[PDB]
Amino acid sequence: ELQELVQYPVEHPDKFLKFGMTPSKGVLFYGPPGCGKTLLAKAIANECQANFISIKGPELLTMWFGESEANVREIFDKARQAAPCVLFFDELDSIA
Amino acid sequence: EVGYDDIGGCRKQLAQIKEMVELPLRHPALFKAIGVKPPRGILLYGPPGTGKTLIARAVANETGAFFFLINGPEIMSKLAGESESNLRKAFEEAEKNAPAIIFIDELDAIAPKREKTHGEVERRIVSQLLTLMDGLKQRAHVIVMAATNRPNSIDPALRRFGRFDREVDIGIPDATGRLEILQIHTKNMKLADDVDLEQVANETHGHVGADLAALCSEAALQAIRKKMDLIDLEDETIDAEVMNSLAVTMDDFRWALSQSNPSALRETVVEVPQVTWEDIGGLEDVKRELQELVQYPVEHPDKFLKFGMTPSKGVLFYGPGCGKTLLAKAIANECQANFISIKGPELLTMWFGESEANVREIFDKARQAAPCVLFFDELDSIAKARGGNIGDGGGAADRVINQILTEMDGMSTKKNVFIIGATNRPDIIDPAILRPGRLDQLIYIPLPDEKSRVAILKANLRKSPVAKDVDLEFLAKMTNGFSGADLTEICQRACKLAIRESIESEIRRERERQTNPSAMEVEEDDPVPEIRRDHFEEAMRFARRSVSDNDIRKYEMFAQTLQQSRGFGSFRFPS
Amino acid sequence: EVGYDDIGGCRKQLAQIKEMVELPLRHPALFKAIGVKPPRGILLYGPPGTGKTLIARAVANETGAFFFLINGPEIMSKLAGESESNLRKAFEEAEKNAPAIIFIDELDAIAPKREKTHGEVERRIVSQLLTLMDGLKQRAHVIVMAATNRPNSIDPALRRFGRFDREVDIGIPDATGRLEILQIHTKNMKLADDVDLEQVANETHGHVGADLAALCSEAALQAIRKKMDLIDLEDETIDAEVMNSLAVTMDDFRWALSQSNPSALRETVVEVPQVTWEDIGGLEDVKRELQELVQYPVEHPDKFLKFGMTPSKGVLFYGPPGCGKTLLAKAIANECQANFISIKGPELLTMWFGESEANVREIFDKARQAAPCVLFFDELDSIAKARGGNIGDGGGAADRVINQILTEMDGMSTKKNVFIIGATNRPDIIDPAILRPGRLDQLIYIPLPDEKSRVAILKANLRKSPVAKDVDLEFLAKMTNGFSGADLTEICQRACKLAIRESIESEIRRERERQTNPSAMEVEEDDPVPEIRRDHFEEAMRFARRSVSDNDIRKYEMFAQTLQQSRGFGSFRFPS
Ligand SMILES: Cc1cc(OCc2nnc(SC3CCCC3)n2-c2cccnc2)ccc1-c1ccc(S(C)(=O)=O)cc1
Ligand SMILES: Cc1cc(OCc2nnc(SC3CCCC3)n2-c2cccnc2)ccc1-c1ccc(S(C)(=O)=O)cc1
Ligand SMILES: Nc1ncnc2c1ncn2[C@@H]1O[C@H](COP(=O)(O)OP(=O)(O)O)[C@@H](O)[C@H]1O
Ligand SMILES: Nc1ncnc2c1ncn2[C@@H]1O[C@H](COP(=O)(O)OP(=O)(O)O)[C@@H](O)[C@H]1O
Repeated sequence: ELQELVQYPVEHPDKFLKFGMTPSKGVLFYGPPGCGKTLLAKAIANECQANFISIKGPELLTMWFGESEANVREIFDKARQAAPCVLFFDELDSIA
Repeated sequence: EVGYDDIGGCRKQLAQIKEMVELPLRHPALFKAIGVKPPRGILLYGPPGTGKTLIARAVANETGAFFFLINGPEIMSKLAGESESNLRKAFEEAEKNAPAIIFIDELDAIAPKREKTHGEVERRIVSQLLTLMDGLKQRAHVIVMAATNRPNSIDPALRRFGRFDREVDIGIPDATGRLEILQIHTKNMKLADDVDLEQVANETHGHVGADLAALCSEAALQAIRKKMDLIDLEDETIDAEVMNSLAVTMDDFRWALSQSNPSALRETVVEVPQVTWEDIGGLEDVKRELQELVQYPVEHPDKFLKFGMTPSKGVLFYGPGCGKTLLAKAIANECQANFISIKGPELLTMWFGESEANVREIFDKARQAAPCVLFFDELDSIAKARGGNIGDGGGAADRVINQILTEMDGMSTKKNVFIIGATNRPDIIDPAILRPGRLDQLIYIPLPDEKSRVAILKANLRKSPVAKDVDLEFLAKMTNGFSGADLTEICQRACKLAIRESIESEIRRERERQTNPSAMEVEEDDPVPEIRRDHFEEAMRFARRSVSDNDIRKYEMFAQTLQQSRGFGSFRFPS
Repeated sequence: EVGYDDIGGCRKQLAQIKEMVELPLRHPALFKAIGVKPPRGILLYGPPGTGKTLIARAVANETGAFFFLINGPEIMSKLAGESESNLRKAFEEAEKNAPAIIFIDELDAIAPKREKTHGEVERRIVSQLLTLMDGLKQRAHVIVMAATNRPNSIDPALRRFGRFDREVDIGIPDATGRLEILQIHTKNMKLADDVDLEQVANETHGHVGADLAALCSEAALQAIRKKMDLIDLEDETIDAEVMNSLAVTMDDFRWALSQSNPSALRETVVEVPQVTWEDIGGLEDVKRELQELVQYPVEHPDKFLKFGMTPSKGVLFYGPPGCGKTLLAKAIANECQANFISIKGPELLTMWFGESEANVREIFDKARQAAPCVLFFDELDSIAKARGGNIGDGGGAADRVINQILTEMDGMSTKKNVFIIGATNRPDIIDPAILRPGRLDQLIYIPLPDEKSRVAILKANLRKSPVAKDVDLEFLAKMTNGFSGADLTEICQRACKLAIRESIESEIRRERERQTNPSAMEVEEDDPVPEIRRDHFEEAMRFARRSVSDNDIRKYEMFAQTLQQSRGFGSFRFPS
């Protein structure tokens, strides 16, 4: 499934364009701690040979406590510059 | 030279500038015998790279006025005490060649003071410029046009009467204007036949005229790199025929678009939505009511004036993915009025940041782009953020909604902006929003019917190749209570299944030639050229109803919570 | 030249300026034999484009005083160290031509320092200007008038005694003044007969004199574009007769109004409300009580002084929504012909959310300047609702905005003219301190309109709309057992909407017939629905609804009897 969602649009963009389907650009891994979600994201990034950016929970908590969310804009701009990239938001539920 | 043809984008403010400047310039002698004050200054503002200087130069050339360009930093870079001489000499020279147009590019550098006004010499420059601008003795016909990123960046005294009394927001070009900009920027490169500039234009959302030119140049450079370099036959001047032999292919443009990085994607878009009533399959009562409320006052303003009735300028859509945003876009498209959409994330950002003055800026932008349909999508987001069952200790009032109410109360003057609100939680919406003069006309958008579902499926599958074998009416009828979002998900899943099957099949077939090289090459074409019945059956296997019947029950409750009494249904006059 | 005729708006501060300046200027020799200090400086402030410079020039011309104009940036644009020479020479030249008027346009540039006072040379300019202004040796009769957007923008020392001791807020022109401004700005364009300038004036809310001139010019340019361009017959000078043949039509003015963008719609409006007691059909006890409280102290101040009674300067309207409290306040203001200032709930909520209650001080000062005025605080309970109402915050009813309002009211009453009127739909949650003596103590209850009141409300709502005599209005009013004013307005609006839709649909179909079957002889039968009929009103009433439930009326009745005059004194008799 990860191979599909990430690799297929780039390896075969023509076939995605033929059917007029825009591939999803977001995937949310859910599961118990320590099962390899971060490793899975790294592996999927490696297979596509695309840059990998990891935003762990401490960074999000720092942005939330400091009331400085403009860093999200900077992070997204950095991810945009390093394309192809896999922007991974590890442990996104930390703020909740 | 440069003219209206060079000015691309068809953004329809060039026409306004023309109407502004012909008679003052095209017929200057007329104003000599008629007592009227022409436009002494015009403030063109918008994102950088939108061609404001190009527009001014084209107007000057097409009207014959002597164009004078006063670069912001050109004068600012000069030594203090003699830059003032440069500005004064520029105005005198422009005065000599009456009629003349004085263009001040990057005006936010000569007079950037927003009442902060740091420094000493820059205050002198701003004050002297003010004296010159207000010093126009209405003699001759010098028109001073200035360029600025935003109206509030320049000194407010420059915005006052007689200095710059009228402003035009050039704004980002739209798909139609992006296409015309591409055409103007692609006219001497001998564009290939396969490339059409239409697909690129649609995918070019977020670019400006400068961005479009840069993308075209990058595509040309990719074409030059791909070919004519392998041969490496180069001289002092490349042969014209050799260079003409190359044609910019669609692949080069696609790569350039991938390498675009548009310079202001975030900037708000003021564009006539391309959505049409065809996309929505039904809502005939809702469609007619929307047509009434919006279109009737403008199509037949005289009849509204005859009965002394002021049409409501606010409508609040409530409902469960049912197409409220699409309905608003369709209604805007029918009236051919600009559409501005304020999604929930923007409101939440204004609320978290405690910056509600952005509401004032948003309303001003909507006012400038008239006729417009200011849509506040998912307006209940702030109430949800504060709770909804218990929430905060205070009432429903919040900073952002209060500012919106203040702007609406101070609105209606413009006679063109129309506020449309969409909310999935009508119970938690602030009651003040529904008071008269606000979004009082509540419209309920129900789950799409069978016919509506068929139309939604057709709209979602219009682009995708769908085999005639797969019956769409049966699928729509089968989906008893699927929402528009659910139908879209089903169509997307079917397309995904078809794409995966096609990719896997052609990949295997390629192994088959590599493993067993056939003596004669005869491709059988695509094993799956269009979406079939089995793909749709597998996709529907995963079909799901996002909207439960309990939330539909709550919406039905609110709807009957706007109950027209139960005793007047038989009201008859005494006769 | 320019005179009182050119000065439009009839805003009634030009009269005050005249009364200020005639004797100092019109009779300068009189002050030589009488020991009195005239007005050394007058500070005209208001929104830009209101004609302050025009007013000063007109006063100078009509009084014969030598007018001198000291442009703000003209001196500011000059080189440092020699601008001071320009200011000093300007005062000396004005001194020579006594009597003279020195006008300082855009005074907020020469002396903008609000005690922040950035820079060095500008401090010199402000101090030297202060020395000159205070240096007037009371000889000659030079009067220094200055223009500024707001009083607080200029240096406070300029506002002190002897520099600028009296201020006039020209303010935005009103409908009557907007109409007069349009007349003055439309006098040489040969305005068409169809255009009346009255409808445009009413729809011109939010414009200033400059805005009105710009709108008129835009309409003229639209007329010039629509015609005389198609012919394209142009020469060095357009023929006067050819240009006169065109008449500015109502359509051109309508388009210009659509393309106006008034330069200060948000600015607060100080205007005599046009609403009259006719709009409200009843409230005779309430009407008489309001007449007493407001009108009696001014119409007969002597009798109030005789009994040594100070009339209450605060009234709090309480009642269900949509019953006409705002309209009642406007009517009472209109009867006394006093300016009306309305502070709706959104403004209070903005001040509360932004933690900026100093705006209350500014609002009260503005009300004080525009005397006689009726300062109305519409929906004053908004802050209490925002904080809760059933449980609310942990603290009491006191809040920042209400506390500032109380402080201003306590510091008020000095003016003897501002009258505070408060309207609230939730009297239970209103702060009790608001009702203490010296505050809005006179509580007035506005009940749901009666049958006669309902008839009057329906007539007022339907006065503009063409209503057929067949539709009986008394029957409709009586039929509506408990409809509020808002409910009646909604019914009338729905009936008008139904009539408009039917007329549009019918004439549209009738046009298809002409197009589908071109008739040999054109004979329009006029409008198929020329006025609102019985069927339209029946369909509209089909959707009639009672916004105000009987339970909230029960709560209001409870509070009303919660202001119960005891139960043992009703028979009080003196011993005789
Ligand atoms: C005649 C009139 C037109 C109007 O405006 C019409 C209008 N133009 N562009 C637009 S906007 C654009 C259209 C599509 C997207 C938005 N509108 C408009 C107005 C209201 C609601 N929707 C549109 C207002 C009010 C009136 C009048 C009604 C009664 C009376 S009397 C004293 O009782 O006789 C006087 C004046
Ligand atoms: C004589 C007097 C007049 C007054 O003011 C009258 C007034 N003029 N403009 C206005 S305002 C405008 C009118 C319509 C809108 C608002 N008012 C006014 C005053 C109070 C309430 N409403 C209006 C105050 C107080 C007194 C006095 C009473 C007793 C005594 S003793 C020592 O016991 O003998 C001394 C002084
Ligand atoms: N609609 C357009 N048609 C042709 N060129 C455009 C257009 N829009 C932008 N450009 C390009 O933008 C370049 C510079 O942008 P400019 O006109 O100076 O606007 P700004 O001053 O706001 O940056 C120009 O050299 C021009 O090539
Ligand atoms: N009531 C009025 N009657 C005639 N002209 C007015 C009026 N109000 C404003 N104007 C116009 O406003 C123009 C400039 O405004 P101005 O008098 O300088 O006020 P301010 O200095 O505050 O901007 C004038 O040229 C005049 O035509």
